[PDB]
Amino acid sequence: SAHLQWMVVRNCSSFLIKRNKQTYSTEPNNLKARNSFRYNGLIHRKTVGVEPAADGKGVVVVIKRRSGQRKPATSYVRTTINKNARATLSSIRHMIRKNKYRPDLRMAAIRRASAILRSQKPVMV
Amino acid sequence: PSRLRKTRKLRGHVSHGHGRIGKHRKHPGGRGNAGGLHHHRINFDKYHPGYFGKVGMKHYHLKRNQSFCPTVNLDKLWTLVSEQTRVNAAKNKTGAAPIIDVVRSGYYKVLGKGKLPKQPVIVKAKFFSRRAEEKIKSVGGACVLVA
Amino acid sequence: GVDIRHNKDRKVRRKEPKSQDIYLRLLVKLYRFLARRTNSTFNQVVLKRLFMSRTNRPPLSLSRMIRKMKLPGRENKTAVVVGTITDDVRVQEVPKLKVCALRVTSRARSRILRAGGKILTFDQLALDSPKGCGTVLLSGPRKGREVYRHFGKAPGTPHSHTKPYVRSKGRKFERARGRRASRGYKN
Amino acid sequence: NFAELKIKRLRKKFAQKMLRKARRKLIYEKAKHYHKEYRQMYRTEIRMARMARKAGNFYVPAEPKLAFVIRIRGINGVSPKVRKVLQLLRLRQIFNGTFVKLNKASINMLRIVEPYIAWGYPNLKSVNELIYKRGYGKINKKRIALTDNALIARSLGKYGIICMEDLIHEIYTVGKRFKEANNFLWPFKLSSPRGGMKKKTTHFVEGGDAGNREDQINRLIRRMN
Amino acid sequence: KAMSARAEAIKALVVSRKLDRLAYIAHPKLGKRARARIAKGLRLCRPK
Amino acid sequence: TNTKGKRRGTRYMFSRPFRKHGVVPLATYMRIYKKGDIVDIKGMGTVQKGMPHKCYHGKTGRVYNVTQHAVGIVVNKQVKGKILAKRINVRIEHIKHSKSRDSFLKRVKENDQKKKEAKEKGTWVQLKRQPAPPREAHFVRTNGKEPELLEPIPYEFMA
RNA sequence: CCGACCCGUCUUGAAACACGGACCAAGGAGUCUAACACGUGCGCGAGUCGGGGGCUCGCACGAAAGCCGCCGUGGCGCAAUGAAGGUGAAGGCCGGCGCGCUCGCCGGCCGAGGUGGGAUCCCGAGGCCUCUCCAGUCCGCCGAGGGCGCACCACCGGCCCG
Ligand SMILES: [Mg+2]
Ligand SMILES: [Mg+2]
Ligand SMILES: [Mg+2]
Ligand SMILES: [Mg+2]
Ligand SMILES: [Mg+2]
Ligand SMILES: [Mg+2]
Ligand SMILES: [Mg+2]
Ligand SMILES: [Mg+2]
Ligand SMILES: [Mg+2]
Ligand SMILES: [Mg+2]
Ligand SMILES: [Mg+2]
Ligand SMILES: [Mg+2]
Ligand SMILES: [Mg+2]
Ligand SMILES: [Mg+2]
Ligand SMILES: [Mg+2]
Ligand SMILES: [Mg+2]
Ligand SMILES: [Mg+2]
Ligand SMILES: [Mg+2]
Ligand SMILES: [Mg+2]
Ligand SMILES: [Mg+2]
Repeated sequence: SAHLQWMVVRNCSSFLIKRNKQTYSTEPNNLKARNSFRYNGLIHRKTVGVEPAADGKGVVVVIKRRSGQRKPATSYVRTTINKNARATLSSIRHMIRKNKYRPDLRMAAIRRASAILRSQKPVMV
Repeated sequence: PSRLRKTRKLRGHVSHGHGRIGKHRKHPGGRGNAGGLHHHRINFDKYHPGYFGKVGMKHYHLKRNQSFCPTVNLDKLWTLVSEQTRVNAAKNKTGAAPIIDVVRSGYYKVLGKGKLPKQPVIVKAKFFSRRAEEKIKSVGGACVLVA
Repeated sequence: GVDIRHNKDRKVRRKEPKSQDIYLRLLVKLYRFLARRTNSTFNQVVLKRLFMSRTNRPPLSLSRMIRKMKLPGRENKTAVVVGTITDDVRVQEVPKLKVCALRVTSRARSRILRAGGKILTFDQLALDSPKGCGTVLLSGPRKGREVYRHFGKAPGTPHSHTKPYVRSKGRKFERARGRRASRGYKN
Repeated sequence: NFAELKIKRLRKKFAQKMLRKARRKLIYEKAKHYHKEYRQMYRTEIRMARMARKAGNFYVPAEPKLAFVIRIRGINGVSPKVRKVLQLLRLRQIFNGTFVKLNKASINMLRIVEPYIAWGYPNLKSVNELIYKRGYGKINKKRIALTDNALIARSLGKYGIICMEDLIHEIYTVGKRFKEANNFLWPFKLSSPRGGMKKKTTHFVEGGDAGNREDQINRLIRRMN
Repeated sequence: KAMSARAEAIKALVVSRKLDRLAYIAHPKLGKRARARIAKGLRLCRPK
Repeated sequence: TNTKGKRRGTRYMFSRPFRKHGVVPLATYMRIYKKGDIVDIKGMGTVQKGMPHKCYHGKTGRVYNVTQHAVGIVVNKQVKGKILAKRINVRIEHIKHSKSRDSFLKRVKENDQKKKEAKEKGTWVQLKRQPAPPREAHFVRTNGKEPELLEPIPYEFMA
């Protein structure tokens, strides 16, 4: 279960980082990268994560499917969104709210999507 | 684990958990059970009555195997046989009481603590007690002896 | 300053299970929420007894539990014990028992199920009766440990029936002076 | 169904608002009656003495039954008997204040702590200033500032005390539930007396500050708080 | 025989005051219709 | 230093009152004692048998055992920092009924009847005994007589 | 400018006209074993434990780990008391008979007794409801009282051995 796995790895995981009175986790499907039961990307039956695309343009939204709860090769479905900012946020919001896929992660994923999208325009001096 | 002891927490403290005044000397008040009659008479008498002196007959070359006589109570009696053994005799219309050998199970004396289930049962033992023989005879069971 | 005495300010009581068992902590998490968000004091008694040590959660013999269940006015009630259920080989006719417990001996478990009983864990009991309705909250003998025989007054004092500490039992070990009038006294 | 449940909730809120209006009007009128009661006593005491002087006799006023006790000395070097009495009066700090109902038992208790206390007979105004400014209710073993009338109702409504004016009346005129009312009040933590004391180590009658000053406690209260 | 003897003995049968009124109105249960009556008198208006 | 004798320092304690020697009055032997009653240990020195110890002299205890010539009394004796209930076998000459308990039963019998009587005829009556209240206001007349002036007397050498 | 005696140590009392300390770097002091006792954690549970031995490619790890069960011998516990011969832990209720003689043989049930407290649980009079009333269905909440009483305490009983 989600909680049972959480109590195992709440303080014993390779992704866990503890430094300067802070706690962070680096699993690939973690929004905000903090170590918490809510934001853990590997112990839940359904998770969603936002990552930059392979090139320096667009984002990749990855979700966990309901059948592959034990088969990591086909556990996740990935897609790449490379439209304008306002439209891109709408799709992520719609895939969370309308799909009702972990609705608490709505604003967290959008903020992470906002950070990634703004990280791809040319840097200023 | 060294890291879990008072020594790691008593660094910097001059007396190290033994007092500036009385300190931790080598052996105050004697070594071992010293002065069990003179200055530790109170502690020995308070916590260990009967400590000093001889009582009874000393017996040379005591062999514990001669006195070896394991006991068993009546409440634990039916645990020696299988579960199938008791129910089969319980449901049987014929008065076929099963045979139980506590010597086979490893007991020599059958004590009479508890109460027996209402069914006859034959007990073979080297020894019995008066109440154990009483209770067994009450439920239709008989007592026999072995050597 | 004020005239108050600080030696009793910190109440010495358990707040969480000292054990690191995730399974125990998980059901503690469940009942901690249950105790906070309901009115039934049965949750709090169960919750605080989960914090207790093994010695404070003594095993419950099967014979003792059956005796309590057979008492009048307790029929069709779910027995609850926070600890280990222990089989007793001194009882034969096992009645149907709906019992919730933290741990049950396998031979105790097999006898109950063969007799038609029902076994539920504490999580299942929460789904059954969240308010603990229709439940009997039993416990094992807290003072049934051997250590309580030694506890009490000093053995040498008059009217003391406490077990002294001896490396062996025999006529040569702590029986002469102070135990019989033939040697000094008997007190 | 939205309008049906909305109407249900509007009926709930309106009735609750009307109930608060009923409660406020009762609080308003009870305070009004107390003000009538207060001025009745003030005029009666004068009128009773006035007719005595007309008759040529004397009118002894009733022995006052309410006293305010202020701890004046520190906590260093206190005999156990004195310390126990002070703790029974809930005066565990210097310049603490509490109200004591006066009788044979209480007076003898005050006699033991006479060097350590300064006590007198407060008037109406002194009680008003203490409760309104330094009033704290010991609610659920906690010192809560008496910022609303609802807090008193939650714990003293069973005794009929629901407003600050009710509390003042019970404190001033010793009522049936004075013990519950006064024990409900947290002990008053007064400041140091501005203008300085005369001498704390001697009785007031010998020019100091300890012991009993009958009506002069009102002078001390004004400087203290 | 003493319980029944006792039992038969048991069954051997067959101004305005404005401040007082205001407390009665302020009672959460006793004055429910009381404060309801004045509430409808504050909104509804009728001649005669 | 001090001797550990049983009767040390009881020269006045066990001494008879002045002009109270002689044969013991027989009312004490005619007293009847039950269990649970309260008695005061006097400890007269006329008869030396069954004498209570000096530490129990003047103390108050409750009887639990009765014999032909003595009673068993449970009494709270303070030792150092602890109080524990001692049992002492004391002959009846050294005890007497505690008048405090007898008056307490007198009040309770009065109190229960008062509750019974007042409830029957309707009224409410005070049961708890309040302490002495402050003295209420009262008038003091003069009857045409002035209060007498008092002047501190001048000092004179008494002797 | 204000306050500020040199630390460590023994002592009722140290800044002492008490002892040690010139300064600096490195080293330096409640450890391990055995036996107990208690508390805590874990597993099993009236049983528990293979630690000795044996069995598995002879061995980087692995001198580990795994397994034995007619390898549980054995240790500790499941019975105590007596010096020893030894002995050894079940009564409650209902019936006829001697004599229901303070009484023995049975019959039937039940299975560690009873008293007072005892968290908890159960029953529960009666109340809380809507725009309303007489008309009654479903469960929820508050609750005077009553009952079964965990562990534990105190006492009275009962049984075992000298
Ligand atoms: Mg220290
Ligand atoms: Mg010394
Ligand atoms: Mg000597
Ligand atoms: Mg402070
Ligand atoms: Mg302190
Ligand atoms: Mg001083
Ligand atoms: Mg000034
Ligand atoms: Mg002084
Ligand atoms: Mg020193
Ligand atoms: Mg020295
Ligand atoms: Mg000296
Ligand atoms: Mg000097
Ligand atoms: Mg020296
Ligand atoms: Mg030197
Ligand atoms: Mg170094
Ligand atoms: Mg191995
Ligand atoms: Mg063996
Ligand atoms: Mg051994
Ligand atoms: Mg009891
Ligand atoms: Mg007994």
